Amino acid sequence: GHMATLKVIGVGGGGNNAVNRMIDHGMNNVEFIAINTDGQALNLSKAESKIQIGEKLTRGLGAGANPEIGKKAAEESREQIEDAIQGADMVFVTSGMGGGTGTGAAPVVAKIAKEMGALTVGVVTRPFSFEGRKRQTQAAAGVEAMKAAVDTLIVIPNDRLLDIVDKSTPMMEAFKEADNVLRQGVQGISDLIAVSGEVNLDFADVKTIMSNQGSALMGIGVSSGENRAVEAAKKAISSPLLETSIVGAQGVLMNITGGESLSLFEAQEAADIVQDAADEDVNMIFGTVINPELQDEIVVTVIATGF
Ligand SMILES: Nc1nc2c(ncn2[C@@H]2O[C@H](COP(=O)(O)OP(=O)(O)O)[C@@H](O)[C@H]2O)c(=O)[nH]1
Ligand SMILES: NC(=O)c1c(F)ccc(OCc2cccc(Cl)c2)c1F
Ligand SMILES: [K+]
Repeated sequence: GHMATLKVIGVGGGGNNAVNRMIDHGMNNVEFIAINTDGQALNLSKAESKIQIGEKLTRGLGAGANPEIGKKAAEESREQIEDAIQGADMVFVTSGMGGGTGTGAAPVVAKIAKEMGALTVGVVTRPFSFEGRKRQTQAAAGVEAMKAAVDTLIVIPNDRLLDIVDKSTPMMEAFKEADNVLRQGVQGISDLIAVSGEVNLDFADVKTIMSNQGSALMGIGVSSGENRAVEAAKKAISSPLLETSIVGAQGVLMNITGGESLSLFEAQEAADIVQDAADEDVNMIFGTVINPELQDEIVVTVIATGF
């Protein structure tokens, strides 16, 4: 009876916004931690655990867009960060790259989590092009530092949100689409840990696919009716919001959930959709859950890594 301990850690403004909106949803058995220099924003966090970093350095303000201040702030507070991560088996570090606190502190937070043996996944945004080339260059250095500090990294270029809005779509509605990348990845692992599958996968399979593996994709597809299996598999690997596509994937963890009508043939169809993109020598871990509460709906979930 192994019950993996998951923690989601927001770092900086954007990261903690995403955590707050996640908490507004129904997320149980995940621990949320909020880390910021900005005391004003931190006080409005909904997370159980709040860590104000760098208070001596910033006097309670943010980092003023200076990543070196974010980095020093996280180092000043290393012990408080260690204490908050204690017990974690898996840590999601979420942050908006390009500012001061996220860019600088998020790699330190991820390094501490990995030092403590936790499976460490980064979920970060790149700035909009309209924020300017300098912010983009600063964010790019953050991404590289995250790569060197995490097991696996998911990068969401904010420019991709401009591909899914019309001219009137509210900004907050667009942000919720980016939030969903994190929410569905965390919820997917939670489901995998809690549910016993007819072909059962568990946290050790997640570790094999995600430990020290670079870029990652975490997707989910839901469909019904004819060709449901193919359509759900296509949805799970085709997010318009990710920087890393599934082409060339060297590891894949894949699960299909459906009712008692789930057929062997459609399991093959869904797996073939994913294989046709991945490397021919991909390490594929395939699972299946039969949820008789379901009727015609089928859910395909995919973790892809190794490029
Ligand atoms: N998608 C999304 N991006 C955000 C959000 N908040 C900030 N960003 C992006 O994150 C970058 C860093 O901003 P922020 O996190 O506030 O800076 P920091 O607190 O100094 O780390 C910005 O340049 C934006 O590109 C948010 O709520 N959603
Ligand atoms: N076969 C299982 O034990 C199982 C289960 F009983 C529930 C969920 C599972 O996978 C969820 C998942 C997979 C890939 C990506 C993501 Cl995000 C989520 C499973 F593999
Ligand atoms: K399971």
